Amino acid sequence: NSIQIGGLFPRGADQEYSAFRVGMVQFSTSEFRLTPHIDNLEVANSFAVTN
Amino acid sequence: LANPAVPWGQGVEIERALKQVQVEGLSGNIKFDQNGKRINYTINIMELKTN
Ligand SMILES: *[C@@H]1O[C@H](CO)[C@@H](O)[C@H](O)[C@H]1NC(C)=O
Repeated sequence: NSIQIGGLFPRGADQEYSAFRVGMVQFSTSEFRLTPHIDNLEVANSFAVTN
Repeated sequence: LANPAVPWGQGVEIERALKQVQVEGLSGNIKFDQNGKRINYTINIMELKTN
């Protein structure tokens, strides 16, 4: 029961990814577990976002 | 979309080629700056009258 979820964190976002991980720790359950793939990019860049 | 994206060299040359253009056309004098915006244009200021 693996759930793949993508994620996009703007370069320079630290506390956000921290709270993301903390959330991953707190809301984890025996039923299913989220399997995040984190990608840092230039959030203002449309090409980067599309890619 | 192939990552990392690689641009061709020729592109810059074609860009400079386009930006260096100065021609006469329906929009009046056509010339561009380094960034590609219009320069030295003429916008006719018009008013609607009875006739
Ligand atoms: C062409 O544009 C440049 C940029 O402002 C300006 O300095 C120059 O006077 C313009 N030429 C004419 C004929 O308007």
